[PDB]
Amino acid sequence: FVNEVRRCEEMDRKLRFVEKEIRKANIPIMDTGENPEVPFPRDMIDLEANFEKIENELKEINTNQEALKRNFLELTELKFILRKT
Amino acid sequence: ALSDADVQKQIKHMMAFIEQEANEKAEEIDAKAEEEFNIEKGRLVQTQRLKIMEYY
Amino acid sequence: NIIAAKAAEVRANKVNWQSYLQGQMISAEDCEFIQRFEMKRSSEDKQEMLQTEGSQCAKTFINLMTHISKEQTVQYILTMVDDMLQENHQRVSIFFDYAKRSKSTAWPYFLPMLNRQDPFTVHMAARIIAKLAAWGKELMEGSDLNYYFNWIKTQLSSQYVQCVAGCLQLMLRVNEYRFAWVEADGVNCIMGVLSNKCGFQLQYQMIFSIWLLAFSPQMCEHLRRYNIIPVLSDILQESVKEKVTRIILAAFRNFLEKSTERETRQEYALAMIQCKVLKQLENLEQQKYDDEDISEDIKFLLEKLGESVQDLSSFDEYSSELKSGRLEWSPVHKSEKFWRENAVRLNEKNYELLKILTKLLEVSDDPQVLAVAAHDVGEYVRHYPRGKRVIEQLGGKQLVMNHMHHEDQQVRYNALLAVQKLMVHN
Amino acid sequence: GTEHSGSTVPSILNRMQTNQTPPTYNKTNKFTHGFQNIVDAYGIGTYRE
Repeated sequence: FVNEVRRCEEMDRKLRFVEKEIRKANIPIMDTGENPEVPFPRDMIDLEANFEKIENELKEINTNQEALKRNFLELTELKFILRKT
Repeated sequence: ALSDADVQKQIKHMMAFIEQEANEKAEEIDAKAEEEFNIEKGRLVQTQRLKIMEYY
Repeated sequence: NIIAAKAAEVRANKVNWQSYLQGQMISAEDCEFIQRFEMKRSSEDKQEMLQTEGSQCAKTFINLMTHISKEQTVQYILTMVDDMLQENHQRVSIFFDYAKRSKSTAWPYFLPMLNRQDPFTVHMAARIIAKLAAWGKELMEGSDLNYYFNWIKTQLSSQYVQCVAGCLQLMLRVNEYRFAWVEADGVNCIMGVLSNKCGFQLQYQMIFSIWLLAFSPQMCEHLRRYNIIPVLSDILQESVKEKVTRIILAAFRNFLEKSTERETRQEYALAMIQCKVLKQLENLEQQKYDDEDISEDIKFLLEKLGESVQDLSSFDEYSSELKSGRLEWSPVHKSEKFWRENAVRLNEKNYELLKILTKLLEVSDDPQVLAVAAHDVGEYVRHYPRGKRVIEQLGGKQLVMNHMHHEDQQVRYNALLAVQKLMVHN
Repeated sequence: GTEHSGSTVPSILNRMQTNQTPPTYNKTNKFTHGFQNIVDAYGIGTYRE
């Protein structure tokens, strides 16, 4: 049964990734309540895989906007070089 | 009884489990045996139909 | 459990057949066979049933079953006969009790019968109807059984229904009559009962009958028109009961190994498009089982599904549909190998494919085809910075900028991804 | 649980005796937990003590 635990650890790693991301973003946590809400399907594994895909494209958006700002860092330089004669 | 009745219930459910499981297994073996049957019969028809066609 | 409970209930009841061996009330002669062969475990008895020559065996017992007919009287006589007809491990086997002089013993006696489908009467009738597959006697008329209510009224109402369907699945073995039943609308009824919610045992029986019907290549090809493969993958996703997964896997295996015509096997691509069964297999492989069938079939299906997706990954039909403008979400679009090696094929004469996709993006308003085309263009421009200059010269960047602000935020997000792949070095 | 996921599971339970020492336990509340903690700070003793 160790495979289930390994998949859970992967799930934990992805959840930590998003956690540290939202802590860098500094978005206040809601925590409405609902402690007794535990369900018992087997299908939520697919749903959490989908949310890990959401986290993957989030990692893409970060690794992409960092490139965008780097591009701007030379765009502004080109503008300044243009301002002169 | 309660404890002995539970033991009897457990025995009955275990018998039901073996019954269903290996009954389905037995029919699965027989269905494989039908596929088996038809494949070998087809090969046989090919082999004999050959000689039939030349002779005729 | 109702039928087994009834059988156990009336097994112990010993009828007074000796009070009228050949005596009062119940007839007066047909207890000469009953007195013989009372020891069912006796080799001598099971081999000397042939001494009867059928004269009493299932000749007078036939129409004695109608002689007695009371909810108490004929319920006891009914079981005391049909429990012997049911055990039948090697006693009759290949129709030893023959009764050649009259055909009614073989088949036509149940027309008045098939009544009161609850006090075991339809159950005995179905059991004697269940004397074809492992018994040597060819049914005189398939429609004399396929079109009678013995199953029709039991479809909806449950252990009696389960036992009826058990007799049915025991009988559906040899194609000579399964074809006769498939020509009827029985396929539609099987599909409807499948869609109907019920106990998991009944659902297993239904998929089991489907697996039995899967034997026939040409009739599977004829019944391609129904959406059985996705309804079955859907119930597979909805239920995990081990034996059910095994039988569904065996049915898919049967389809793949029969495969009458590759041209008619358009369902090869459906098996992933309609629902990625490979995603379910990705988990089911991790669970190991002692049954060699499960492991061998899952390995064989993984390999064959790999071949299927690899063959599906192509450029010819891809460019055909991209030209026609019908852009469904095929998994070939995301196939990395297409853009690693086959990327230059999109560069047709004068970049015909890219320009016509720009035109179709300008024309069509459908969010999903717009998304598909935009993603394809983005993944193409991801690797060819020269074609990036070509696209910039064409001016499609302005089209993507216009489609960025759009009612479908999904199209907006994909447009942002495409414009970003253009922002690579730009 | 069985009616949550119904598959004819009686969930049978049997009682048996042995020599293994059962573990100690004492229900507490919001105004005895501190004292239970202080007393268990020096270990917990034998069964039915």
